[PDB]
Amino acid sequence: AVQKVVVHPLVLLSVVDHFNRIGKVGNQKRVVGVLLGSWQKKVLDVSNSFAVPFDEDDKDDSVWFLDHDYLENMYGMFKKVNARERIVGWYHTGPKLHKNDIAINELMKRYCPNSVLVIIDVKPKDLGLPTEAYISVEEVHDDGTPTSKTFEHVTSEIGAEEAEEVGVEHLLRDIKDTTVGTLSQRITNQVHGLKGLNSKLLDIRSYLEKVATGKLPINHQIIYQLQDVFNLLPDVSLQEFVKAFYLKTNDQMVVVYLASLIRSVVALHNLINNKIANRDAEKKEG
Amino acid sequence: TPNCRVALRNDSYTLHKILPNKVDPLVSLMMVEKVPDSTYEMIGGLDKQI
Amino acid sequence: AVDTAEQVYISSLALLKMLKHGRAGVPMEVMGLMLGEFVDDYTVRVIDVFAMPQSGTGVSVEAVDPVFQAKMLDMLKQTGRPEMVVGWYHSHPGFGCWLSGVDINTQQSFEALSERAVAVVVDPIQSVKGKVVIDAFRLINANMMVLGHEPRQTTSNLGHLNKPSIQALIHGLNRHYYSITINYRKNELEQKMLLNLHKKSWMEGLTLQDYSEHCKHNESVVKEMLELAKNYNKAVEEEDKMTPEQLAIKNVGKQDPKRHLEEHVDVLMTSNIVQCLAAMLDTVVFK
Amino acid sequence: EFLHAQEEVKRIQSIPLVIGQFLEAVDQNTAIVGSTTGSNYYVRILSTIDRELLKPNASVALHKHSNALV
Repeated sequence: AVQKVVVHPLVLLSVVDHFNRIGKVGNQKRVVGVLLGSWQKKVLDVSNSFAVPFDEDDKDDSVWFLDHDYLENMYGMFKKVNARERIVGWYHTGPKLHKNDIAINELMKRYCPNSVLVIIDVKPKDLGLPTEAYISVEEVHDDGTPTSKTFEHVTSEIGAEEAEEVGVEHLLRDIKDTTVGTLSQRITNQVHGLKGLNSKLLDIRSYLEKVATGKLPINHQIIYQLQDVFNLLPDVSLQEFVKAFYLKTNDQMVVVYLASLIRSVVALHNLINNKIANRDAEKKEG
Repeated sequence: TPNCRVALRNDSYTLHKILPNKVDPLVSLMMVEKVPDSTYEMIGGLDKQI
Repeated sequence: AVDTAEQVYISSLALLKMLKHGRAGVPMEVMGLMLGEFVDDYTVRVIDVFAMPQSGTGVSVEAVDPVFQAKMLDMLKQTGRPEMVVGWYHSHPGFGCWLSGVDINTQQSFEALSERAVAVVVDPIQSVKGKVVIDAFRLINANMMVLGHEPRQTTSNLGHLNKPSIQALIHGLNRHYYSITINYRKNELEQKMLLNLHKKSWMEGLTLQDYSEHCKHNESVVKEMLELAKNYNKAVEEEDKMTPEQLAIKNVGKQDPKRHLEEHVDVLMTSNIVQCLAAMLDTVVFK
Repeated sequence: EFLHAQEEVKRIQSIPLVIGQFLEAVDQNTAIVGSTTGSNYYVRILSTIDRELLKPNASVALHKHSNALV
């Protein structure tokens, strides 16, 4: 019953660290570590974490090794330095996940009952794509379909702390993106707010034409999850929109009509005071 | 200077500036600053004491 | 030997360990060890910083059993990468940044055991608005007090990177220790993704301001610039028609010019021209 | 940079702070104020604070460190 997780801006920096702590000699091209958290009531929080030596062979894709003794000491070391933080799960990077992630999860559920994984992106960082989290659930599948795992998605957000947010602003120092914007940042928030829109909409038809052909089998779960999108968008016809839209559009044109009136008197007064001061310095210089 | 105030540093305790406006805290009750409240003739009778 | 061109290279995830461990114990002076690498004589980097458990009070801090440190560094060799330590840190929450009595004793122990061992001071309760007062200091020997102390000007960039304030030069500067310059090792796939996850949005641009309080907010903006326009009518025209001095008390301590009356107009446009145009897209986009 | 300085002055004042009293004014942009914890101070003021509001011993605001008339 996880609503959402809160990833502090510290742990992903430790992943980017440990993505570079192995890349000098390692060709593993995935980083698997241990996620520590603070399960408060219903929302999940992640403050600190660490990593663990893990490898995986591409042949037979079922062989793995976790270091339990390093997990027992270092989590026990963190408990002594901070008896607030505890285990909440694990994490791995790489978009394409290997299939030992059920085998890793079902082992370390002996540590955490509500075990959770967090997928981050180190290289796919160009578009708007945050970190990703799933959940460990065990059902059959749907009704009469064969049994499997089916990691369900839990939505994720990012939240800092008081020093963890003020220390960020001192680091950037390049554009800094001020609060409430002066008509230039706000339009770009609608520009790149829409650049991610059709990128989702191109992605829907790409999976749809993949399954309209029939290569991969269908999932009925996504069908009605897509079907309530199209028969719940509004249709603007008469007396519910076209009356009520002008009632707030002809409302907001009255107050910008003051901006036409007031700002014209502002620059006119600055014109008068300069044309007085110009001709009076001119007539008295000679 | 008698009853002179200075600007003093808080960490090294060194002088910063001589302050003007000699020491008079709570002068709100003093310096009444308004003369017209009553004229002269509205007393009467007791003219010896004036 | 000693230069005046040293720059400690702290990482971004180093400093986030510094403020979080410093804000964790505020009234008890947290205390940890700083791990990095000496790449040459006079540039030192530090990327990952761990912490130590403490048992100290609000003015001094002690330590714990030293079987924790050597067992920690042994386990950090097999995971990630190994290093040797380059200094230490603490938190001075009350005052600013200067090295106390036992702070110089543990500094003499580390520069003799290790090589040079830069110490870092953090005020956790000062880094509040937008700025941090973190600084790093470094002990100088007392024998070379008849010649230069941080001598031998190689460059000229050592003057505008640090200007010691009056509260700093009273305790140890510059007869006991000296200060050192700090830059930030910023790179890619760490800094860009730091802002690709914090100050981002998807639907924030194409979302209405929920007119239950939007046009309600514009009532209390029109009425206050109404009163400023009541104030503006008399003010300028009386000042110009009585005396043309272009000066006193309407110059020295005033606030009602033509700077105050259009910024309320400036807020009222940006809050509404965006809000007008945000309700124009969904008429086309959403059928 | 001018929009930076507007936001900097904006967030210098929205913080938890102490309350002192205005005592005296030296000149333009400098005053003498004493807090409620005794120990009369000497700090500087801002230009946003209107100078025609500070005749009596009025209730003012002070920073915890810079201790100025915020």
